[PDB]
Amino acid sequence: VEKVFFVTSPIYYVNAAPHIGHVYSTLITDVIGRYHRVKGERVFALTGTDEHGQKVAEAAKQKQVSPYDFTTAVAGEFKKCFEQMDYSIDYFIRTTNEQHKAVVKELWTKLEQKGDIYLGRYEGWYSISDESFLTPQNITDGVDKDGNPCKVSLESGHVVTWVSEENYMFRLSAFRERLLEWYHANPGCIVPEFRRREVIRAVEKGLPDLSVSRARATLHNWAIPVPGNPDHCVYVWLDALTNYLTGSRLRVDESGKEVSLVDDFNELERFPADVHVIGKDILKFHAIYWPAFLLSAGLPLPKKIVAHGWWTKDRGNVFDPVEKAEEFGYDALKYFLLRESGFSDDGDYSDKNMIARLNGELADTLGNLVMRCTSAKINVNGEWPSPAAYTEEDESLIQLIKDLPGTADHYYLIPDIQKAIIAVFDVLRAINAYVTDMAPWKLVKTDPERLRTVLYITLEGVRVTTLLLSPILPRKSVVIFDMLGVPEVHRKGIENFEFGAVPPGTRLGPAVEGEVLFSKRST
Ligand code: MET
Repeated sequence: VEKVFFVTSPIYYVNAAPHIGHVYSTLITDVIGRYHRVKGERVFALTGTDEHGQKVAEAAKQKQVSPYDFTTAVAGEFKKCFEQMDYSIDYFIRTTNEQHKAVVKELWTKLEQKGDIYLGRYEGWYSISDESFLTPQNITDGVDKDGNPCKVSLESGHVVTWVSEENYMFRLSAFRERLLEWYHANPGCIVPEFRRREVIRAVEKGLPDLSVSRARATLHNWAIPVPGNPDHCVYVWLDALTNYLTGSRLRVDESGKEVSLVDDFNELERFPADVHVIGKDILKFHAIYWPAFLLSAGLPLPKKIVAHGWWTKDRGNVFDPVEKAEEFGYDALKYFLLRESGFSDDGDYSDKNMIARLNGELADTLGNLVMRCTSAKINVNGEWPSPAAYTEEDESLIQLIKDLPGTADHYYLIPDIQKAIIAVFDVLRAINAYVTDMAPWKLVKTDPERLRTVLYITLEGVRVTTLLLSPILPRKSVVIFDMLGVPEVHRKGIENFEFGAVPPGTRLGPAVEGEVLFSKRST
């Protein structure tokens, strides 16, 4: 089934200015999207802001300004930030968008018509900061912004409060068995595996029905009214998850503004998401609530949910993304964030370690290799030479390069971006050691014919690795390709994953008096 490859980030609460967590989540979305574009697939990548709810309304209240003005302002900051981060996102959705609201109401009506919504009560704990319902097992003792004793969430340590309200309830309990059938029949649907196991365990234990409306006073009337009942507002999370369906149905102009909402998602061939990128803190909403709603409404389920080790949202200790990018570089910062962390919080995020990787991997491994195989001193004719016969050592390197695209492909599709970067750099380390071994600088004098072969393999190794790194180093890959003089046509497509796609005789790009890809940093 050829559809548009649909990849999403979460939509972020606009209670506060954007920070590194949002940038990280959206980066992963952007990288996956970029990889599928380089394979020559159709891609629609989605991000945005989650604008309704008690959390957000109370934050605007505390800034003494109207929700409308506050949300618009903060949304603007998210956009400026993401533009400044040089992503390639196809659309930025806001839950205040009038077309999104219509989609929420269509979905709600579908659920109601299906018989899965009834009027009941929620009497239990709620976390406003998480907009999450909690059972007594999931709270404990703590302190508020005062220092008075209170109950806090085990999930997140945020203050909880007791809620007793007549609410519309979704019959989530009825979806236990179907969700279980789904997890088992599609064992790649939640990544990484240990989070998939968490979800199954939780659903095995049983599911209560879920409150999908709240009394309007509680939400400071900042939410979507329930269809046919204006005394209730729709649960911010049902509203928010629906952004994925909304975005799948929006025709967007070349300026990035929405211009039209189609009736049927199949018209745009995006829905369901191929990959929802999320943080570990919002797994239940995406892997339990969302599929249950979709099953109720009769919509198709997502293919993969990937939950990274950071928190979607959190917190004298700062790490500004634009500030580190101006200091160290945008591509380098991105590389670091994707290289340092797997599916875990931990990871040395110090300046010390950022410099170690910049200098070690980007400068000494990658950049060193690019300069050497393009240098006037070694590549005396500034072209791709024609290879002479290959030794066994030559072929061992060629084999590594030939296998690399298959290996990196699989990693990108898990998706495990860290493992893909590590694969590419294993191959770059090999290319270096080959070059050390062959000493092509010595060959210019001694064996020009042997140099052709060595030089050709090196150039092609650098081209292939660079192509596979182009989703991670989008600007630098262009600079590298320009230096190698790679024609535009050979800068994407699975055709160009093959060894030898650029023919001998291709001319290198011009140089510049002083010119470094990644310049090293002091300590
Ligand atoms: C449908 S994704 C919603 C994510 C939520 N606004 C958060 O910041 O965690």
